[PDB]
Amino acid sequence: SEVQLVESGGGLVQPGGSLRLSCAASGFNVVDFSLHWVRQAPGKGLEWVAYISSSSGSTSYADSVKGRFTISADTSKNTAYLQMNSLRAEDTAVYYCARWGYWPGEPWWKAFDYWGQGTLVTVSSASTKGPSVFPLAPSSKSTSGGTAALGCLVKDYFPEPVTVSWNSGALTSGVHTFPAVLQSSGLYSLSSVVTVPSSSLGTQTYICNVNHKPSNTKVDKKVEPKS
Amino acid sequence: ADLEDNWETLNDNLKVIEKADNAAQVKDALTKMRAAALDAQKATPPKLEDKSPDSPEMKDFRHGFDILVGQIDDALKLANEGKVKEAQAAAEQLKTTRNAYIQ
Amino acid sequence: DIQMTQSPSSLSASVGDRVTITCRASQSVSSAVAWYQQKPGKAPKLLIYSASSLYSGVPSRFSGSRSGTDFTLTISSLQPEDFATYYCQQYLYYSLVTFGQGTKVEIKRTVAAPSVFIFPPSDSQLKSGTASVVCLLNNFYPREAKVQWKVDNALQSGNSQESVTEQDSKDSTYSLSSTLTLSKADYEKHKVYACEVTHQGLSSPVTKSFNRG
Ligand code: NA
Repeated sequence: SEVQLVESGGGLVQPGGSLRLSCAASGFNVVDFSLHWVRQAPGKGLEWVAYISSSSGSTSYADSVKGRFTISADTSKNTAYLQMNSLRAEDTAVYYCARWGYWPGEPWWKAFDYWGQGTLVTVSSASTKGPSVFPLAPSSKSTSGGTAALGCLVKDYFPEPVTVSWNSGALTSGVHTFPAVLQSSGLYSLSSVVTVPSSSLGTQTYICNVNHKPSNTKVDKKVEPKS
Repeated sequence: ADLEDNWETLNDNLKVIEKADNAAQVKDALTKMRAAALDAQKATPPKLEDKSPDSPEMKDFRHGFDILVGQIDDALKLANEGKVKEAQAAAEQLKTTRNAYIQ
Repeated sequence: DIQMTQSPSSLSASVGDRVTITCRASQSVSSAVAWYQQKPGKAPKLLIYSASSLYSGVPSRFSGSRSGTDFTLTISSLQPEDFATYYCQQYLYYSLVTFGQGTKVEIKRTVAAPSVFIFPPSDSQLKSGTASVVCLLNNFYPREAKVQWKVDNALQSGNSQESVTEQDSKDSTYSLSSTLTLSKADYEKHKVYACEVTHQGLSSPVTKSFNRG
């Protein structure tokens, strides 16, 4: 009962390489809406990229990608595609797809009312590397019935992103997962921490679930106090 | 608002399109036309001020700009392809739509 | 190429303040302007369409207005969950879309001291030849803080990096990690590892430390 768009295909591509993104619609027909791609480079603003009318076949592109990108749609699988060629470092961005209704009528006026969650494209000469996951273990000097901090350090992966959950998503309160930091080696690392009552360290486990889709890495790491 | 000034923009830029040399002049004129048409659709002609916004008359007045903007869009697709003569010939639709709506 | 000039680029405001964001179009776009709210890491969300129509489900403290080519987003009563970057957009035609440069909105609040924790490197990391030491500053405001690493009381320089969370959507605080990275050989050269935290909410600098092994 909900409209959604799901981008996929993002990841690492060598400079000058090609990559095809998909935008899968559900809850609505791509024939009934125009579909647009909007990208956001790290720390930068929104930049409109391209659009396609699945019904007519008409397209347009930003001057910054014209001649390199090709947008298309397959109505039978309710999906739009962005074929990106001659990729360069400045194409590194989160790519969002969004719908926009047709003229005439209220649907045209609503602009980008639904967006996908976005998929990150990284253009770089480096290679894919899965993370190593290490415990951040709470100090043995934790107060008697107070608050303890624990976490996992996710080291040396590429490209972004990794996702971190705790106890398979059952623990969300007090979780802080930090933005990744780029090391001088060119790899990323991040920490995810959580604060819990000290009186629960010995009656309940805490496991971080680390997922790095570009390398197909899923790691569960149990974090327990020091001795 | 002022519906008369929006028709000035529409008529003036339609003449720019007719005498244009390249696709950029056509695209720029059509862009100004689309904005003017969207604002014109909001106003009320001085002959239907005692009627209702939901009345058939005002519904038909707004319907004329639905058609007009669709034809601006027809011409914009071609101008965006760099097809100058085609975009000019597509804007000829706007003559007809304009002529048909002087009530 | 229609330009949308957005100002200011950033602002800080207290809870309950009225916030005004402006966007100037370089030519007429009628009322085809939308405003979006973007949380860090998430897709933009539509707030206002056709310059002044409230999108369904958006709280009524958001509103927009048009005056010629001047467009204004107003947040009448700023709430802690309103921290975001906001964008205007003109959508006169499918191929003409441009966005404003964005306005990052931060929430001002009372000082809150961080709770500090230090984490030694794990044995599994040390086996690989690297020692990461992590200092955590939890739930503090304002963001400005000084975190200094001391290794046998020798001040460290150039070998640590910081990361900061976005403002908490409820209490408007930040958390911060400082990670000291050493080779295993350098880590074994020294005994006492300490992170010293200076912040407006701490009456005196807080040190957390451990002894290697
Ligand atoms: Na070192």
